[PDB]
Amino acid sequence: SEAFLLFSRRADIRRISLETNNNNVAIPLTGVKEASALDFDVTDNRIYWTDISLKTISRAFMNGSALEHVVEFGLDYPEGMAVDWLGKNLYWADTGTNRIEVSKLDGQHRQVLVWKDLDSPRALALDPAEGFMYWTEWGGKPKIDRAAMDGSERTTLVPNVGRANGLTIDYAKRRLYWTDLDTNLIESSNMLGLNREVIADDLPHPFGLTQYQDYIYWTDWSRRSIERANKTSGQNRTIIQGHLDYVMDILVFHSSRQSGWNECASSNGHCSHLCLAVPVGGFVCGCPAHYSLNADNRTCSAPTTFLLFSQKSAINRMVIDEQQSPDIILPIHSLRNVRAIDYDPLDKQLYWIDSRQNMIRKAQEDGSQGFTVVVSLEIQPYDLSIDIYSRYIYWTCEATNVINVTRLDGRSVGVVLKGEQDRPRAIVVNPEKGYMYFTNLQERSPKIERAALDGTEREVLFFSGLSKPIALALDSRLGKLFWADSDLRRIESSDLSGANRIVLEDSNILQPVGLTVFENWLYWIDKQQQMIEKIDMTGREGRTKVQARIAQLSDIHAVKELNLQEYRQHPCAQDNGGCSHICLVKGDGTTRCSCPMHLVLLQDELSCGEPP
Amino acid sequence: GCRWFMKWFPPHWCG
Ligand SMILES: *[C@@H]1O[C@H](CO[C@@H]2O[C@@H](C)[C@@H](O)[C@@H](O)[C@@H]2O)[C@@H](O[C@@H]2O[C@H](CO)[C@@H](O[C@@H]3O[C@H](CO[C@@H]4O[C@@H](C)[C@@H](O)[C@@H](O)[C@@H]4O)[C@@H](O)[C@H](O[C@@H]4O[C@@H](C)[C@@H](O)[C@@H](O)[C@@H]4O)[C@H]3NC(C)=O)[C@H](O)[C@H]2NC(C)=O)[C@H](O[C@@H]2O[C@@H](C)[C@@H](O)[C@@H](O)[C@@H]2O)[C@H]1NC(C)=O
Ligand SMILES: *[C@@H]1O[C@H](CO)[C@@H](O[C@@H]2O[C@H](CO)[C@@H](O[C@@H]3O[C@H](CO)[C@@H](O)[C@H](O)[C@@H]3O)[C@H](O)[C@H]2NC(C)=O)[C@H](O)[C@H]1NC(C)=O
Ligand SMILES: *[C@@H]1O[C@H](CO)[C@@H](O[C@@H]2O[C@H](CO)[C@@H](O)[C@H](O)[C@H]2NC(C)=O)[C@H](O)[C@H]1NC(C)=O
Ligand SMILES: *[C@@H]1O[C@H](CO)[C@@H](O[C@@H]2O[C@H](CO)[C@@H](O)[C@H](O)[C@H]2NC(C)=O)[C@H](O)[C@H]1NC(C)=O
Ligand SMILES: *[C@@H]1O[C@H](CO)[C@@H](O)[C@H](O)[C@H]1NC(C)=O
Ligand SMILES: [Ca+2]
Ligand SMILES: [Ca+2]
Ligand SMILES: [Ca+2]
Repeated sequence: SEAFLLFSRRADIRRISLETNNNNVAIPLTGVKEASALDFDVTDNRIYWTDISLKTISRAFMNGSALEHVVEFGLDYPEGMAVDWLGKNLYWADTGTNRIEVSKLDGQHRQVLVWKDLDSPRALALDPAEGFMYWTEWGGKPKIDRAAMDGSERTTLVPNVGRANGLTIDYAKRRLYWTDLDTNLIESSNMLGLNREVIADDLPHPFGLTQYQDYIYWTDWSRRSIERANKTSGQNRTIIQGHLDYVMDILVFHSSRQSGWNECASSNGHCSHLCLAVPVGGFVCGCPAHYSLNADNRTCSAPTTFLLFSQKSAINRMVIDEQQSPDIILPIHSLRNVRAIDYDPLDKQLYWIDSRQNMIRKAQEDGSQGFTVVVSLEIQPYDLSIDIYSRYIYWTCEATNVINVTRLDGRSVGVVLKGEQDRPRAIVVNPEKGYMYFTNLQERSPKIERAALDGTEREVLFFSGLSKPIALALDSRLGKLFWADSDLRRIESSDLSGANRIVLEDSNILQPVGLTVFENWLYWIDKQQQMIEKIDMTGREGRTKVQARIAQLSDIHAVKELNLQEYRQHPCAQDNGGCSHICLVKGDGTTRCSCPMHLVLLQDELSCGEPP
Repeated sequence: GCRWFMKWFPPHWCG
């Protein structure tokens, strides 16, 4: 190859030829704002970079074609990033989220590798032929750490170091190199952190570092330079280019920097998702976050039960497992103000209301197949609840004050509730019994009400002891209805019939705005307190703080694994009972058909038609 | 640009 030196500065990535020593040219990119960490992939000569202003990781070819953003969510300060050229994996470290993560080079199958007791991981270096990765930490007590490249066997390699940067492996000579930003030194050690040596002690401000053949290269922010010296003696110092202020990173682009082999290089280890290098020449198959590795040690299966919780501009997933796996952002594009969420466990698709767009939208959990279900004539959806058997979304409309019903593919079913003085807000459906529950925020008269799923059999359950009942949940197994009142700052429950009303919690609650049932636990979100909390409906283990310091909480929704055999025993799950619009569970074990308020049931007693 | 400086640090062309 032609050996190239690439460097980031401001919003540009530029290249200097190392055989001509002075030919400088910018990579023709658009949309970069703050270019930071750099790497490349030897097999296709793609370049990769992070951006601290956009909080993204992107890749492109050096002529600017195939510009793609491969990581776009869940980053804060992605200051370290490296390409695993053998397994075709992308690694990065974030000083904001305190995480080291991996994905495929196109961003698929993101997994969190290190997150516990991690204080600002900054500079990252990979050795996939051996199976180790190395990084510096800038938090608390700075240090250089080592782990397997599946995140296991984490150990401290260099304990006595300042904030360090430009961590670089000389793969040929088995040396580590870095700059110390607190002592302004360039140092080297062997792969075990031993045989330490100071390479240069007379540089005022060495920031970035890399290595190629007999030379180390660095940037100096006080000398506004990229410079080069003999990697063992520190001599033969030369100026690669001057008048370059604040160069954030430098990278030697040459195939000799990415050599070697591991099993991942040949058929990805027969791994379905990730092939991760593990120490001394090994490999292990890995899975996206919250997935599990099957008994064949090669294939991954998605989680069957989990918790979803939304913020203003993010939807997250949480699992309750022994590993205490971290929560993960879902990579759903174009969220602006998420107000409410739901999930279809049949087709495994997430649904949400965005009150900036006044839209109901849906996508798969990996963020693909984004689709608009409801859109504007002025609508303003407030809450939504899916009937998974008839395959309908029930949702409340704040502008027109109706309950409207829509098929999962966007075709409208119709409104089932409307009254001049009605203000339907929170809603949850119980298709197992044929009922729907909603809060009704009438002026000076808030209510909790229930009705059949076609709007008939409407009755007020509760009208006293309510100020702003803002969220509803229910559980068929427990046979219970749950609500939060953000004004009275308390959580209540009753039987689904409305009997046995009881306050569950009213202490240390500031602004409860959502709640959900997961097995025997009632979870809720406290917006003002920035917390998720849960309580045990059996009364045995009490009340637990699930996660704190979560800003802009908007909704929470638990997903239990679908019992497919049991699902298909619901009468409305088979062809909607033959009903064109609404299928009602009678309670006789039988089903009758019904219609939205603008249509009439026809003679076949299955079809709805336009009124005479 | 200049987010990194804002966290860890100023230069011109920043703000
Ligand atoms: C913009 O750049 C991209 C990326 O190029 C990469 O970066 C530059 C800076 C150089 O270092 C490139 O060498 C490097 O690959 C260009 O897309 C490149 O273009 C390469 C050719 O210039 C092309 O490489 C050729 O691949 C042939 C087959 O190999 C496979 O091809 C398919 C099946 C894919 O699976 C590839 O991933 C895989 O590598 C291979 O036969 C060629 O070897 C030589 O080709 C001749 C030069 C000949 O003289 C023989 O010596 C021998 O047969 C190989 N050529 C080289 C030079 O390596 C590479 O596949 C492609 N990248 C991708 C991802 O497809 C892009 O070029 C444009 O697109 C190309 C597809 C091609 O049409 C090219 O002519 C065209 O200009 C650049 N765009 C613009 C505009 O210039
Ligand atoms: C309940 O929700 C549905 C959306 O799921 C609303 O249906 C939409 O209603 C509007 C206005 O009635 C329709 O616009 C119409 O489009 C036709 C296009 O041929 C045009 O000729 C009309 O003049 C009008 O602009 C819109 O198409 C329709 N969308 C769907 C998917 O059916 C419905 O209005 C809501 N009901 C209530 C009472 O709010
Ligand atoms: C960088 O410095 C090292 C160390 O002085 C040089 O290594 C010497 O290389 C010669 C071959 O030319 C050997 O005969 C010596 O034994 C080496 N010295 C040591 C101490 O190992 C190296 O040549 C220098 N490289 C450049 C490009 O100047
Ligand atoms: C999948 O991997 C596990 C773990 O490496 C294998 O279980 C190991 O089996 C060997 C011998 O069969 C034992 O010595 C280890 O102690 C086992 N480890 C554990 C954690 O149980 C398992 O056999 C592999 N299965 C397949 C199909 O490859
Ligand atoms: C680097 O400096 C040493 C010591 O003066 C010298 O022996 C060597 O030839 C120099 N290398 C180059 C490439 O100039
Ligand atoms: Ca931190
Ligand atoms: Ca809900
Ligand atoms: Ca909920």
